[PDB]
Amino acid sequence: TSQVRQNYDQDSEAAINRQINLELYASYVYLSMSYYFDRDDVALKNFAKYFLHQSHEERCHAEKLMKLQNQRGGRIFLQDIQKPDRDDWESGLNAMEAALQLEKNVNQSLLELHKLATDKNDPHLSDFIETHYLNCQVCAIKCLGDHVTNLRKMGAPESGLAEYLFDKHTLG
Amino acid sequence: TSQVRQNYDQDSEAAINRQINLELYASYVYLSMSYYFDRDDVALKNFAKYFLHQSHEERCHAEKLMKLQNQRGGRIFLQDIQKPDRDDWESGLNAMEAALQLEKNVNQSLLELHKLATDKNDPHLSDFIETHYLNCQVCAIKCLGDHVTNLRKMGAPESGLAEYLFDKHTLG
Amino acid sequence: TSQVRQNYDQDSEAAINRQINLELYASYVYLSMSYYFDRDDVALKNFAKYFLHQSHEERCHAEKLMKLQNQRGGRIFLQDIQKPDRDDWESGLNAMEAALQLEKNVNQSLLELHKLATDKNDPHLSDFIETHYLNCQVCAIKCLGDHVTNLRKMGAPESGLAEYLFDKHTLG
Amino acid sequence: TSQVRQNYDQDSEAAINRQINLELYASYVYLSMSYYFDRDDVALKNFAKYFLHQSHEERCHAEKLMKLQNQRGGRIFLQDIQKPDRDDWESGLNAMEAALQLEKNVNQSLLELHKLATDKNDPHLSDFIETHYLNCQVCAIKCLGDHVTNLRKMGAPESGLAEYLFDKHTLG
Amino acid sequence: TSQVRQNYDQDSEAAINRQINLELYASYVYLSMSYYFDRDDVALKNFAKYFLHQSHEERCHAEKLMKLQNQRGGRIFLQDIQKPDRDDWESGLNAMEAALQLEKNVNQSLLELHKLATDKNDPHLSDFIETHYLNCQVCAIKCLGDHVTNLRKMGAPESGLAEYLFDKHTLG
Amino acid sequence: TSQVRQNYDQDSEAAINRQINLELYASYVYLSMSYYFDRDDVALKNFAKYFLHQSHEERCHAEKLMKLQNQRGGRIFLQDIQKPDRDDWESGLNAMEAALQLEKNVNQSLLELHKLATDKNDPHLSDFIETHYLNCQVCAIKCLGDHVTNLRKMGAPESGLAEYLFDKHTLG
Ligand SMILES: [Au+]
Ligand SMILES: [Au+]
Ligand SMILES: [Au+]
Ligand SMILES: [Au+]
Ligand SMILES: [Au+]
Ligand SMILES: [Au+]
Ligand SMILES: [Au+]
Ligand SMILES: [Au+]
Ligand SMILES: [Au+]
Ligand SMILES: [Au+]
Ligand SMILES: [Au+]
Ligand SMILES: [Au+]
Ligand SMILES: [Au+]
Ligand SMILES: [Au+]
Ligand SMILES: [Au+]
Ligand SMILES: [Au+]
Ligand SMILES: [Au+]
Ligand SMILES: [Au+]
Ligand SMILES: [Au+]
Ligand SMILES: [Ca+2]
Ligand SMILES: [Ca+2]
Ligand SMILES: [Ca+2]
Ligand SMILES: [Ca+2]
Ligand SMILES: [Ca+2]
Ligand SMILES: [Ca+2]
Ligand SMILES: [Ca+2]
Ligand SMILES: [Ca+2]
Repeated sequence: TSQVRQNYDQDSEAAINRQINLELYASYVYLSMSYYFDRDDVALKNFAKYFLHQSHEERCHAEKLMKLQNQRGGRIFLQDIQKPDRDDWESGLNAMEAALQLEKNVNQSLLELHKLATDKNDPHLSDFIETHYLNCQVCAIKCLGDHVTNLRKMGAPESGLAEYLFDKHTLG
Repeated sequence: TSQVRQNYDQDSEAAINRQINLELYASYVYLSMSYYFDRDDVALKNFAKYFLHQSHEERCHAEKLMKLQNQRGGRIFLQDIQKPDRDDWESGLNAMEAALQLEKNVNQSLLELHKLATDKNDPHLSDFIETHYLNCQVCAIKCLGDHVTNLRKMGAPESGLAEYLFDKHTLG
Repeated sequence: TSQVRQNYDQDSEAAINRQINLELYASYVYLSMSYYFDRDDVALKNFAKYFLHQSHEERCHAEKLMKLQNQRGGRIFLQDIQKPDRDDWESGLNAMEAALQLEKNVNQSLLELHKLATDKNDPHLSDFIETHYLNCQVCAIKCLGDHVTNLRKMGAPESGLAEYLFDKHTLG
Repeated sequence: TSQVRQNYDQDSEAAINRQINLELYASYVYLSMSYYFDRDDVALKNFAKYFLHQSHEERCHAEKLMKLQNQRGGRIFLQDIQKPDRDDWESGLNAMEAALQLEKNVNQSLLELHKLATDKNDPHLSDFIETHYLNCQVCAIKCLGDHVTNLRKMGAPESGLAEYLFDKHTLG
Repeated sequence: TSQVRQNYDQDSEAAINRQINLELYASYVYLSMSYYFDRDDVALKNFAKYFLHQSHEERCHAEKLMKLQNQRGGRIFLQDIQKPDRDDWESGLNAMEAALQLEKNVNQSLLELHKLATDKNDPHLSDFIETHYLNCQVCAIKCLGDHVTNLRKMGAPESGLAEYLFDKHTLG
Repeated sequence: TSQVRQNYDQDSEAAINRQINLELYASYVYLSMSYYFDRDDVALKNFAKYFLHQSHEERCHAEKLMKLQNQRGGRIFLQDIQKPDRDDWESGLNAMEAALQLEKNVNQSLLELHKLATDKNDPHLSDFIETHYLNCQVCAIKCLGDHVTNLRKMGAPESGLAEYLFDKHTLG
């Protein structure tokens, strides 16, 4: 037992480990999407660039969760990082739609983690999530929601013109 | 025989001369395309400007090959520079498609030159190509590939709107 | 078949995919080591910081290989990213020793990739490796070799004083 | 017929095309001379550099004539660009003498073009030549004339000392 | 066996040692030439200065080869450094001619080293030579070639005026 | 006989030649030591760096002696430069001890040269040594003496910790 451990529940420790892997997967997903848009047959450079940043974000979000485990005397147990669902993501709209769902899945998971923190009576972990995850997940979700909304009304994905202009004007 | 000659094969010398002319032709082709887009009935100023730079590039690439012949004690033999295939290049998409093919033809030629350099056991010429040609030909090819990909999905060439917006947003 | 493909062998494409995953694994390994040294019972902040940079490096090295696949008309196929061997890395010396071996394994793999590139007669891929991987792998290996050499002669790992001072004076 | 055409005679259009090719040839000639002086057995770096600029000049002079065709609704028809007369230009004096003659030949041609412009009653083309060609051709000719005059009186071409010092003091 | 050794052939190690000594000898040769031109009966200060830099260059080129041995786990074995052929180098032309030959001898040796690297299948050593030696040896050789060409045509070495002016205008 | 010779004794000339070679040998020795500390199994970067400067110093000290020969109308006769005694220098302490001895040997030689200068009644050569050699040799010797003194009292060479810390704190 860590000399620094205090009010940290075995279950929390395991959940944090669980989340650390979830965040890393969401990083792999975005990285994958990114390089999809880098293909000579796809060629949206700002979509590519956008998702590459989303990738850095989720990865950074995970390392912060690794620091948190260490801070509270827990122990990091890493798991295999599961390849994403698809290799070809079809279109800009179809990836933004996949991203939204992903973000809502990671968000769901974070909310679970919050209830657990509360049930175990753990304020430090509860505010840590509130402050550093839940708030920035609502943002991400509205961002993607908006993009999906613009791309649709623009005639996507049946209109490579829509995706092209979007790429330029909104993701530029 | 040049006082500076060393490990330079007669065949290489001839191939370099062969390539020096190929690179100059690709310069004439681009120059031609450029001024095609400068016509009052075509009027894409950034397509024009783009191809004019491609022209300067291929020309510079050739003079570098002339310096290489001199460096290694070879002897430059210039040949007539053959007018290009067409005078009217139809559209932005249709020129970008012609450019891609040209780039792949010059690339083919450079690869030939590399095998020959290797067969004659000539490391200085082999890395010279690797470093100063082959690498920058892969780039050019993906660039053009991307442009062809964007123009198509944009509704080109049946849509002068596609070409116009492309000219502005991507070639600007 | 990609409009940009030229001289790219099916086998190479598959090997690049193979290497892209190897480089990502070496990133996960380092990330893991890093946060090992961030534990309250380990507490070497510069060892932690060092390995975190090694992690960013290998990851960057992989994304560059993903750009290469796209550049040459290949197709990126991602695989699961395998959790590392250990969770507890014992000591500074013992991780530096594990790192050296890892680096030599990735190096081995890169050399394999070079022979294959050559056999398929692929100069662009051959110099790409020479220039962007093999050279920087020799460096990394001597770096780690040196660290292992200093830590040993310092009385590590039986002497937490050695590791501590090293952390400060050499990794600071 | 171009929407912009006005007072432009079929004959003029053809002559401009004729001149566009003449100017490009004079560019190839100079480029050739340049790299002659870059040979290890010749080695006059400023003669080389001088003629390379003359090359850029004539090329620029031609592209300006291509813009002129487009401006007035004409149509550019490119022809093969004829390799120069010689491969070995003998000496500094002997190239400067060949250059003078070339310049006088291109000048002759421009004067022809001026009479034709006048006969067809075409003031815009007449001043275009006066302003952008004829004036700068008189200059070039006196420049070369002077060089030939200095090199001779210096003991050239029988005196590699003359050519060497000239290269340094006048072309430096 | 070095903890860092990988794909490094015994023969290569020995050749590198062989080259390390060759490069150092070429340094001694130049140093010798330099101070020849510093003699009150010779008195060409820029020839002296020129060869002193050539000396620093070859020496630096050797220490880089010593770093390479260490990098790859080889072992440096130094040999006696053989005094040069002559003490009196006669003239500027006659030293530049001796230098050219030396450069071509060292170049020959480097090429040998490249074939060996290739035969042993050693890409890291092969590009190391390509990048850091072969390329910069072609340059040096054309430089010297040019100097020999200028000095001859200037009336050297029968004309101390030629050597004097050269010293000033070209080596200054 | 040199037009500049005055009061310069045949014996002095020969001794200067003798010293020019001694100084160059001491340069080779240090260079050798330097790269000993660059080995992956040794790995003291500041010891390496230190001795590399000592190498530049002794070399510079020799070229100054070559200028002196020329200044006084003597004639430089170079001899083979003898490889050093050892290839493996064991430790930091053991090299610093070898360096001290070397410095005292070169110092001995310089003192011999001073007596000879005096006996031949040669004030210019006597002060040249006093000013540019003897004074800076006393310094070097106390420097090395001190290093040997610190390394010993630090527990060297039985304590790689001593050498490591020394390398950092004193040679850094
Ligand atoms: Au980012
Ligand atoms: Au909750
Ligand atoms: Au956040
Ligand atoms: Au340009
Ligand atoms: Au090849
Ligand atoms: Au290039
Ligand atoms: Au980093
Ligand atoms: Au290979
Ligand atoms: Au790298
Ligand atoms: Au110019
Ligand atoms: Au006229
Ligand atoms: Au002009
Ligand atoms: Au220098
Ligand atoms: Au070779
Ligand atoms: Au170099
Ligand atoms: Au002069
Ligand atoms: Au130094
Ligand atoms: Au004395
Ligand atoms: Au001194
Ligand atoms: Ca799976
Ligand atoms: Ca034709
Ligand atoms: Ca597993
Ligand atoms: Ca290479
Ligand atoms: Ca012809
Ligand atoms: Ca000898
Ligand atoms: Ca010996
Ligand atoms: Ca005194």
